[PDB]
Amino acid sequence: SHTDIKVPDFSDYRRPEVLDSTKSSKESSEARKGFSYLVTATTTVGVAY
Amino acid sequence: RNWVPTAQLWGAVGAVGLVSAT
Amino acid sequence: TATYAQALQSVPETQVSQLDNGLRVASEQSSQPTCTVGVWIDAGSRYESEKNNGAGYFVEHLAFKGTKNRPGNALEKEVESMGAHLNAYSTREHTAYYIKALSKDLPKAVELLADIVQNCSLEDSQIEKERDVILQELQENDTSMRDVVFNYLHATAFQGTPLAQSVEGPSENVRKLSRADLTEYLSRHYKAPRMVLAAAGGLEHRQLLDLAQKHFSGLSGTYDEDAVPTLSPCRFTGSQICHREDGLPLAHVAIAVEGPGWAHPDNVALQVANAIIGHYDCTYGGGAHLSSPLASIAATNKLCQSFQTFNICYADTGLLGAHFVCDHMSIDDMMFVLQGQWMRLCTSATESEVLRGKNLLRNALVSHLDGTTPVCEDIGRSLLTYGRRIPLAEWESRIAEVDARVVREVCSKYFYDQCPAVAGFGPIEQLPDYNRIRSGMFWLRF
Amino acid sequence: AVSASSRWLEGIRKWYYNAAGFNKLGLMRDDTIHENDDVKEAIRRLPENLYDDRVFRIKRALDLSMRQQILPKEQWTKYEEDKSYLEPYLKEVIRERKEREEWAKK
Amino acid sequence: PQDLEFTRLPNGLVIASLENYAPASRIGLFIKAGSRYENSNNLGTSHLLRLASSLTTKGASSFKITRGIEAVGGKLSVTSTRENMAYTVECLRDDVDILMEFLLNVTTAPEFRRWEVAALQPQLRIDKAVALQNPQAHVIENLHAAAYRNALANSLYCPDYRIGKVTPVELHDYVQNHFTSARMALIGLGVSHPVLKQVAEQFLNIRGGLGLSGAKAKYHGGEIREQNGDSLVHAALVAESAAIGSAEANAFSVLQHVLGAGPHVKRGSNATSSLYQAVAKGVHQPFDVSAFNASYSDSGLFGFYTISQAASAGDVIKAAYNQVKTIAQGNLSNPDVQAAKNKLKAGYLMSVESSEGFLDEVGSQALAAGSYTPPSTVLQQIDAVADADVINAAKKFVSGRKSMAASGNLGHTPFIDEL
Amino acid sequence: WALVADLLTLTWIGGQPVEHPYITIGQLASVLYFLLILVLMPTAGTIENKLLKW
Amino acid sequence: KRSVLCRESLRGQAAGRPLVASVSLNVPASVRY
Amino acid sequence: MTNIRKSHPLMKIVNNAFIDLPAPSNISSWWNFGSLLGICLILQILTGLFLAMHY
Amino acid sequence: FENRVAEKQKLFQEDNGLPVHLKGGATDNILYRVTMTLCLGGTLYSLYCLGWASFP
Ligand code: HEM
Repeated sequence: SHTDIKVPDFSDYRRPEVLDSTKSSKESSEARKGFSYLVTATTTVGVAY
Repeated sequence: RNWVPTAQLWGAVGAVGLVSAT
Repeated sequence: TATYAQALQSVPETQVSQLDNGLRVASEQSSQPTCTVGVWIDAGSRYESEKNNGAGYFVEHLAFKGTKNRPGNALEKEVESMGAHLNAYSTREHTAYYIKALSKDLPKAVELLADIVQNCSLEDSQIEKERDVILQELQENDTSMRDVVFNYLHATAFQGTPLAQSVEGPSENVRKLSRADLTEYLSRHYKAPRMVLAAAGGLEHRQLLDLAQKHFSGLSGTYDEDAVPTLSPCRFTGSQICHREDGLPLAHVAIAVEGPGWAHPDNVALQVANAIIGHYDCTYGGGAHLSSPLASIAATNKLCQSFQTFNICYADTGLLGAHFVCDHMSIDDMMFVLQGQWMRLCTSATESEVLRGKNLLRNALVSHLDGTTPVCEDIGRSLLTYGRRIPLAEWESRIAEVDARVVREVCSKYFYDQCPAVAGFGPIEQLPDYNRIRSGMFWLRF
Repeated sequence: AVSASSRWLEGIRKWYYNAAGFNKLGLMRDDTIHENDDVKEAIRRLPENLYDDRVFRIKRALDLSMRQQILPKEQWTKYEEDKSYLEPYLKEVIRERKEREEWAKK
Repeated sequence: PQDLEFTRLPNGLVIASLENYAPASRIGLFIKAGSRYENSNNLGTSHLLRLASSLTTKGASSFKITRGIEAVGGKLSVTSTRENMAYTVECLRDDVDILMEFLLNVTTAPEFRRWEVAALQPQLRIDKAVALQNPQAHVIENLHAAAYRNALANSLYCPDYRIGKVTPVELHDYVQNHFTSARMALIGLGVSHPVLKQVAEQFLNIRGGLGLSGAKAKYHGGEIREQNGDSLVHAALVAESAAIGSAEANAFSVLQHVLGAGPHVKRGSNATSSLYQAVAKGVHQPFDVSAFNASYSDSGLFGFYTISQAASAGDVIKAAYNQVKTIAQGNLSNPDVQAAKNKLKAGYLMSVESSEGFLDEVGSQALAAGSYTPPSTVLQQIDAVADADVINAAKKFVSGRKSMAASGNLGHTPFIDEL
Repeated sequence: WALVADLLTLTWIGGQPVEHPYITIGQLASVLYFLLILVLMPTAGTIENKLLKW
Repeated sequence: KRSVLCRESLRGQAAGRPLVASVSLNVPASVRY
Repeated sequence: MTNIRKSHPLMKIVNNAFIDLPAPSNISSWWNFGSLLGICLILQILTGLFLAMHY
Repeated sequence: FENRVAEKQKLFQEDNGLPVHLKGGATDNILYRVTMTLCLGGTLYSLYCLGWASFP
């Protein structure tokens, strides 16, 4: 009964790098964290000014 | 352990902070 | 006198052998009374399409209820009167049927097994009788939080993949499932090379090999055209699935970070890591003095009921984490300690701590192998998993290379800055917000 | 080699014991202890008799302190009666913890 | 390579050893204290004793004990039954010595401290609660207290009213009287006998006769019925089996198996099980049933166990009886006894096909007999059972004082006069 | 008590011409204060503990 | 609590030497037959 | 509770550190300096604000 | 402290057909090229200076 569960289509909300139903996210997502953390480091660097 | 290398980059940050900021 | 190492090297090596079709033969000898012969087929749940999602699992209910040679209850009667036991287990990657039996019973043992795999007399009556049963099993599996939650984990860390489906399969695929469909399933996936015929105990390899009824083979390609991976990677997704039911007395939480395939140097070092965190229950006799913090804290502060760390190992995917059951009001505190134990591990492991876990590993990995059934499953599964090696004596070596810095660097790949897979079956009202569990995997403070 | 010296400390000891006023309050040495984490656990380890005793003693004592009254000369704690009843309990608690600490070196 | 090696000392404690090939060694001191050794005033004491294995003792503090075994990855199991109390101890070849010294403190040097024993107390409830989750345990327990009067009628779990009342002199006394030399049997699965003995000799020499608890046996038919709200109902019907390691007993065992329904096939139904067939035919779709067989030193219990739904309780219960009456009327063909036998034989061998199994089997034998009977011999004995013999035994259940225990909605559960 | 009275002594110096008489006094009071706080008391503590057999 | 609705029930007690043997171990814990 | 002024307002509960609090029996006169300490802080302030009303 | 010479022994004994001065990774390679570059350039620069100083 708890097997007819499906997680909903996230394809609209995810992104290029990790949209590949059949391939690895490990060798994709290395950067994806960089780019988000990049944004942080910049803000915190301008604000510092 | 990892504390030296982490204490050494925390070291550096303070230093560069002061130096610059001050 | 004799010393651990020594013993290790002295252990009966496993003989891997092949039939013409790819039937794999393995066996570990001891010249002992009882024997556990088994056929470890490796076409699981992950090959199923949305419809036949529960196909395989359905076959398993029919495996033991008739062969064209051995009709209605001819299989059981046969096994029974021998005193042999017959078990069928199915995984998301591996189906397996085995027999436990007096060593002198190989003759009619191996015949039976073989028979079972190939000929399965399946009438409309048996199909409609199994349906009802399955539908009733499903209902009963909804009665198990731990099973409900671990499925969820998979579905959410595998959202959008074949691998995320229940091995039990979809409710209504059981209803719908065409009788023709079990055939194609079997026919397409039971063809060795997939299969392995393994066994342990008092038998002579020589005779196993020979005994193998060479009746049907792998009807597949001789070239790369086959090489299109049926084992295609399954996209890794860090999401959570939160199913809150305040009606329930406790809370189950399974939190995971994706991991290595079956074979990898990092994959033993992980284990040594979880040796450290450990596993804990209301009834552990050590409680407050147990050497793993989550346990001690738990034991001490009545933090949780039971908690276990796991390493789920698939060819292209892996689920890593722990799982804790805890009152409605303690979900966050146990989350905190756990994640806390992870981070501490990839930055502050101490040689002492990693050396204790190390040794735990050895034991866990020797003691499992006690008994005939055990050995057989290691040999069978070991062959589709890790290929045709039996890393048993190597282990101690590999386990030996373990260093506090090795453990630290390997743990940091997988846990640190990585995005969790969390699912719970509430009282999850107090379950940490996904971003909170996220920031739990890096160290600013806490 | 302590025969004269260490058989005379008892003389300063004795002096000192009655010097510190707690003698007069009806209290004993063990009840004057700084209640810290080890004492605490020892404390908890006390039998009903020992332990309820330490509660009345301190009750009677803080009562006196509140009223600035000393107990009668006849009812005072005599040095010769040094119930070091916490000592036994208190030692172990420490003993346990020293071990624990030590086991945690490496 | 080398077979076991028993040795009774002047004290009367047995000791065995098998230097095996493989990496894992396991000692296990089996002391002869079961639940049957407590009185009205001492009930629940073994239970607590069982749970208090990691407390401080004379040479090792609760902390060292636990942290120590952890250090090396060892396990310390403390298993008990109505008759015995196996204190198991697993670990790596190299670490037996560190481990053994642990087993010895735990067992010969326990120091039950008012404060430590006291914090345990609450554990008893937690343990009782988790084992009372399987109907089997409360029924099976209810059975033993109905069927006995005095000794084996004592249950393995502490009685609700006793829990916090378990006092430290109780624990100390129980150890002192029962955890003694004459009642002990060392057993090693990967240790040197020569070195084992030495140790045994140095640490296991304590005096204490039997029955300072109040030893003795007695059977009394009786019924314990526990009403519930659960759909399903479990009940046990059992008559004085034959005693332990005797022919009659053995016969029972074989008979047991002719009806005995412990599935040998996953998702599979028994064709062999008479009880199941007979029950089945007169019974509904969903139900399950099996032959129960218990054997102790001075008494046994044989009969069956049923799991039916509310309205079906009787039908199944009688059905099962009627069928076992059949065998007692004489109706039992040779072909089925031999199957049975082979079933049994196969089981006993698989029972001992594991270290843990073997170790239990061996110690077990050392407390009963005084030596190790090899498998083969074992196998011979079971074979000697006559096809008649079985019938005859069976004749005894039907014509032996009844004693039943059930749980659930008991509208439809036969009483003694009902069957 | 002495520290307190040393503290009083110091307060006195405060309103004193900074000349020999007061200098020499203050200097020994400033050492007394830090001794009382840093070294004397701490030792006294120990002693008392040892006389009580603690 | 695990639902016991179907044919699956297969619990009844009876072993060779051990009968109703309750384990309490420093790490694991259980109830067998 | 109902109409227990003190814990009704949450604010007024916070003031029950004065009224309901566990205070040792025995207690030299010395401890009154805490309270007086506050007294002085409040007096300086009222005083200050008036002086700084004409300074 | 650590003691992981065992990891490095393995890393350096690995039969990757690499010369010891490169057997250790990517940094070995950048270090190599930097060194080689500075040397050659320097050598070129020195020849220029000599040609320059040869003249009055
Ligand atoms: C405990 C805290 C304070 C202390 C120790 C303190 C102390 C002093 C002292 C010693 C003087 C010098 C008066 C003289 O000798 O002529 C002074 C002056 C003054 N203070 Fe305060 N004061 C405090 C708080 C305040 C506050 C809160 C205010 C304003 C709200 C304030 C406003 C003034 C003003 C305006 C003067 C100047 C006029 C005068 O000499 O009276 N002070 N204060």
